[PDB]
Amino acid sequence: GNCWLRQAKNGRCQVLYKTELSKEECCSTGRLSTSWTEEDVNDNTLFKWMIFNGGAPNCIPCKETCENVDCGPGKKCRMNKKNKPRCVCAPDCSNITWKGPVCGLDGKTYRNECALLKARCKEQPELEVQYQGRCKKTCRDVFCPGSSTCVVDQTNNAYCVTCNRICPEQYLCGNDGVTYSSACHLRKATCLLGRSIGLAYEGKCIKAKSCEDIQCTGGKKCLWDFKVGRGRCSLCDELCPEPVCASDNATYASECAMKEAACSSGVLLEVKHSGSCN
Amino acid sequence: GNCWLRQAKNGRCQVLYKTELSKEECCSTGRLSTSWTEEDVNDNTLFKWMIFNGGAPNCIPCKETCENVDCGPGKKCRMNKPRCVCAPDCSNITWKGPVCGLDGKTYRNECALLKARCKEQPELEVQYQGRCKKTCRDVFCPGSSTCVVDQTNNAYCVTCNRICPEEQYLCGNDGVTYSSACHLRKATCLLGRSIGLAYEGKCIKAKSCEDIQCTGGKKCLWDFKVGRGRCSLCDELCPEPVCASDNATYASECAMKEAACSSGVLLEVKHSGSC
Amino acid sequence: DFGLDCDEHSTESRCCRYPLTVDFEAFGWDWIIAPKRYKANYCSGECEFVFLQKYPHTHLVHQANPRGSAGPCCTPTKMSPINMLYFNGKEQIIYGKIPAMVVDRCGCS
Amino acid sequence: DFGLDCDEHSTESRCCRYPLTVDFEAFGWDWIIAPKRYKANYCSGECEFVFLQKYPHTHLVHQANPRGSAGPCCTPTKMSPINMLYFNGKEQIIYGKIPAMVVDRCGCS
Repeated sequence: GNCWLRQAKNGRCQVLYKTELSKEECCSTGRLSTSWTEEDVNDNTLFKWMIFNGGAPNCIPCKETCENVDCGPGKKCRMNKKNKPRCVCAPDCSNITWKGPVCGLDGKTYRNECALLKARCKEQPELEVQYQGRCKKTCRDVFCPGSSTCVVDQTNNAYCVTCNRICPEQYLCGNDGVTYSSACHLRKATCLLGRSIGLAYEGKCIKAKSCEDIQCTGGKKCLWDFKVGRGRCSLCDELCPEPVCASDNATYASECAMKEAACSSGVLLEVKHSGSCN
Repeated sequence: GNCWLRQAKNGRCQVLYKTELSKEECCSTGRLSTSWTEEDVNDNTLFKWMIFNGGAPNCIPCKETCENVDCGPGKKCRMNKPRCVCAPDCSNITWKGPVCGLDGKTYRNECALLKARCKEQPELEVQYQGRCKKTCRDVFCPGSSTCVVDQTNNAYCVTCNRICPEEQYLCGNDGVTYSSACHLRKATCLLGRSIGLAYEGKCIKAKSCEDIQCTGGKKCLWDFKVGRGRCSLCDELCPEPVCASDNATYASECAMKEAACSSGVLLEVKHSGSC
Repeated sequence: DFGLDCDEHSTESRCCRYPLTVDFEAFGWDWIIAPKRYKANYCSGECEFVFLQKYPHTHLVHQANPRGSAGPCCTPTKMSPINMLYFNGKEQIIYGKIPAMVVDRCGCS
Repeated sequence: DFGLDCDEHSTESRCCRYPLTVDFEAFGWDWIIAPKRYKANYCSGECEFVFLQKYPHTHLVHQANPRGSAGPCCTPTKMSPINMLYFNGKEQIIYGKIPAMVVDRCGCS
């Protein structure tokens, strides 16, 4: 007969694995879903059923119950609503001393570590606790485990991360007016600060008095920040598809339209708050 | 610089086609969307922009107006940026009214069907003139085609193969013995609707299911309305409610089929929705 | 605008979509009523560097070069169904959409 | 249950998913903050007959055997994103979900 990787929900066999096998051969592993059909048919008949009739008929599952199913590590076999064996997540939560919520790497709060381990197994294989307690806004009173350190992303969410403390021994000017000898160095200092500094422009910082002093490159245009007295080279290449009040105290139809006006005028603009300035 | 298959909606370049070439080279075909970036950069930087920054910046479209664009057969360039729009030649069509497409959908006219073919459905063609119909009544198929209906009573015009190569006997649900699958299909096609396979072998004048020996993991289902049996697979599982011919309500159509399979009694849907 | 289309007269080396008609009679798929033939198309051409790659995973595997990994291959990245009228296993006339019969787009995976 | 998973211990000729960890530091992706490493996996093995094929198109093209048509290849049939924290092109710290970083399933196309 033929050996198939699964019985579909319609009850027929799908995903051909091997031909010319007895049931004993097809079903000789612990793989949950493997199924078998008795009939050996010519190719065209096979295609007929697989493509136009929902799978091969008289599909016989190798595993009728939880007997002999090998779900692998952290999983157990349980019979489902339709009375079929299934591999379900059963993480060992036995040696967990922390009882409260945890903040996953994904930035989401899980009820407890056991729930995070379940989500890891169920959906998100890269899921781990980044710090205990609920996830937080800002780094205030966030104490990162070990020697990891707190930073925030673009939405003020706090993360515990390991900074690349050691750069290999391409100048850049940061928006802080500091010259960095490389990306790595700027990134290192950003990590330690706990928030974005931002790249002002390639090369060494100059004591510009206006945009005329700054020679942008890479198809960038100089935007002048009148609040700090420093310039910045920005791409200005994005296209636009919730009004905002900008730092010029003007209303724009969108953060994207604000950026277009900044770019047009050579004046750096930041969102002050949502909605009309008035 | 780098040559890209398209400019995304965010304005950045995407889908890397070629590296280290000039604008004129990249832009040298009639391809509408092809785009170019000037800066040659190391690999990682390139991946950084493509994956994490919405594509390569300062994307420069090769074609900014319709001049030099090759839209291909059936299409023409038009500003919206320049865009290739479907413009099939309709100036030569005699029929004026609605037509029924092979997809079973009615189109307002043949010209609309032509545009749909160009736009969305390359296999789309007219199967008969006027609106698509239910039942084959008053469906006049063109050429050597004949009308048949599908499982929902929609009419199609098809070409019924009428040539069968004369051990593989079949019994149709009509109580007729056919010499092969090909013959049953031909008769079905000529009838205009499904007859259906009752069982392998020649028809027997069965009085109950005991008179029929099903082959290949099938179970006999007796049709009490006509006094004939059939052999069905009965292997399907159930993962809108119906009123069956036993005048009972079932949670689903295959809940109904499951009950039929268990009892050995053929069941059909009388109508959708509780009895 | 996500892929390349080519004909027999292209000198395109890269992963490209080419035309191909499938004839069911020639194949002996005699349960099919309509259509008799359709445009399936197919993918052919080279995949080097990160050309025509939609997924970042592809090049990452390449860099790592683990045992058994073959270079990226030119393959469908978008398929389409076709409407078909056919006899099913019970010899009933069935109309249905059969998925993934037509390649719309080719890419390096 | 739509695909096969293998490891170093397997003796599987068919198209199968194997483990692979990608380490960004070692790849030169220095703009990534977290995670430093992740399980990307990869696809490897043979595609004969129609084993592990989900699309009818594949074998239709193989039988039509047209010019330039290579055999089907073992390739991802399902991909998953990973959440990342990284520096963008402005050196801002960005959290984002990055599509198609992980192979969930391999099949023959």
